[PDB]
Amino acid sequence: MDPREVILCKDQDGKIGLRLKSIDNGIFVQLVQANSPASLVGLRFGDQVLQINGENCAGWSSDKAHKVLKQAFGEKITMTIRDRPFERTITMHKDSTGHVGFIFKNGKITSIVKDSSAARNGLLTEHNICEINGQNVIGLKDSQIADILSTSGTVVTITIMPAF
Amino acid sequence: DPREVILCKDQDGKIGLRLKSIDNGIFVQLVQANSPASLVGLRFGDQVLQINGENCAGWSSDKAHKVLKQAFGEKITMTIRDRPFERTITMHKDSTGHVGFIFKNGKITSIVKDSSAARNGLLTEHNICEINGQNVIGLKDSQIADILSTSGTVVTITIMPA
Amino acid sequence: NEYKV
Amino acid sequence: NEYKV
Repeated sequence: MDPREVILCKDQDGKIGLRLKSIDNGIFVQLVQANSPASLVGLRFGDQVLQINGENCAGWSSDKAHKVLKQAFGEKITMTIRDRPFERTITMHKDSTGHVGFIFKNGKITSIVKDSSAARNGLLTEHNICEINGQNVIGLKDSQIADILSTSGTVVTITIMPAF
Repeated sequence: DPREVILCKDQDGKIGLRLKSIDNGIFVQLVQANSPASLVGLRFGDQVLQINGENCAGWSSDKAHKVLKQAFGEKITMTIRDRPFERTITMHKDSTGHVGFIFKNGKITSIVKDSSAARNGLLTEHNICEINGQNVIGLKDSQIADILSTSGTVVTITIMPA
Repeated sequence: NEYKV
Repeated sequence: NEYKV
């Protein structure tokens, strides 16, 4: 529940493989580039950035947050992170036809099927799917997500976050 | 896990409960004191999964209220997921007694620079639900400020997005 | 293109 | 009125 510190090194262009977004006067991770320093320290879509090099991110724009990272002195950058504060987990069971009972598009839940496991569990729409049975699905094509769900056993555990 | 409650209709047939549809779920929006709803511990932000053996998924506010009105007999059963959107943030007052945010109508609107709220990543567009475990939903802003002033130097606030 | 699951 | 706290 408490914030963790990460330490990362910037590449030649002052980059760490991170895009950030301003939400509700906080700063949140929006895109993590594959095999970047940011990926290595476990930063993920939805993680909140409290500080960059000890400076509070509160009220910063995303443009400002990126400028701070790019202009930071030295190679090493420290950030203080609160792990995905908006994340929740829902476990569903496939019915006799192998369905859990939702429709999604672009990795976002758009409808809940009547009287399904998703309905019983109170799955919400306008929520991004983050993980399915321990498989990160951020950045995957809908077909691969549908395939993960298809090959899943009966128990389907998803982590979701409001689309915010 | 969710929990089950059983409410008994009052004299008018009411239960002291107002609901709201959010993202095709149903959430508690207002709980009147000394009501059948308060007797079973319902709170602002609780998710209602089922009423009387019917899933609430996709129901409108309007539908949910009709259902509650026309429910037969005197016992209403619900399954509740406790405040799924709640988060708790702990702050520390500075030497002027301030934690570092601005609020209006129970909602945080600005975070003060160089404050405990800033340090701890307090967010705006969030409703203040509790202060040190004390419900403040439906209180006047002056009452909320009054409660903050007599909490300690360590102030834990429960919030949820608006 | 959406996916009912 | 807003409240600064």
